[PDB]
Amino acid sequence: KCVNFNFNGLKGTGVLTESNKKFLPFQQFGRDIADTTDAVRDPQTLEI
Amino acid sequence: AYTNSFTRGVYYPDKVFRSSVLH
Repeated sequence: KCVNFNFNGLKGTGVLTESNKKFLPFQQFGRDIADTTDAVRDPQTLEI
Repeated sequence: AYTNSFTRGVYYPDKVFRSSVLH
């Protein structure tokens, strides 16, 4: 559901969904083309 | 005592996933 998210200061608004992209263990963000934040991991429970 | 590194040495520079997009 559309919801404000504040991931350790990473502030944004959007619909968060169960991710299906494979972040390698050294990756904590996700960028699409034109640098749009497409996926994020939780700094607390480590969920993509 | 010298030899060339053909293309070795590159690495993932910044830990922000990108799929199928030339960075």
